[PDB]
Amino acid sequence: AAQSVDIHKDQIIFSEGDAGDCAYIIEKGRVLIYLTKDKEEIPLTILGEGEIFGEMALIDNQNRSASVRALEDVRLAIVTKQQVLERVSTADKVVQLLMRVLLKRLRR
Amino acid sequence: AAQSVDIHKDQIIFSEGDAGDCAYIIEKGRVLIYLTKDKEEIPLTILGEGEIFGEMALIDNQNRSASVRALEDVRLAIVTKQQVLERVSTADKVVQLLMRVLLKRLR
Repeated sequence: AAQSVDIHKDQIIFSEGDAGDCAYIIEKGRVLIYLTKDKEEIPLTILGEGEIFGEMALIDNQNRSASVRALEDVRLAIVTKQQVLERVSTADKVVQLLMRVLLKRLRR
Repeated sequence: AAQSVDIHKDQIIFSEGDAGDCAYIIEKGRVLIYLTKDKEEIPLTILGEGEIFGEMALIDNQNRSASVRALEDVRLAIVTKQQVLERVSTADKVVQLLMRVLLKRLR
């Protein structure tokens, strides 16, 4: 059962270093991917509706490489490891094979 | 129109260094992925029916990182950038987004 959550403007959705198991697809609003060094916000990217972030938690098994803050109220679809497996297994044969070898290459 | 090609036993399908625009799915036979150093064949992998290789040509169009020889008569399905785009565009939303970030990261 796919799930969604609301997060309010200016909330940090997650931070550089956090453990994470899931990715997020933006259904509403916008987020800023940023790092921080020195006590200084260094922005990388702004993402809006239809876009995914947090994806490396679904692939590898490390921590968040960047922090993400909501620039406005957001509604996020939670993508889990289980859902990925399920969707990939129902997908087109060629798309399957491609995802599977691309996923392997990205792992390392 | 999807296309296939027959490659005879011992034909080099492509080589380390070649420009390439497509990937292949093996419908028949087997192929050896190899490198060569000092005129010495160093085998990596044997691939057979149902498997894909050459996939990086669909990602970045830099040259082949390994050579591939048919060990026996093969039939390969040609996978083009256009076909991938078409299938990706009909696919599940989550599968779409995922493909798209794999392509982004592996360039």
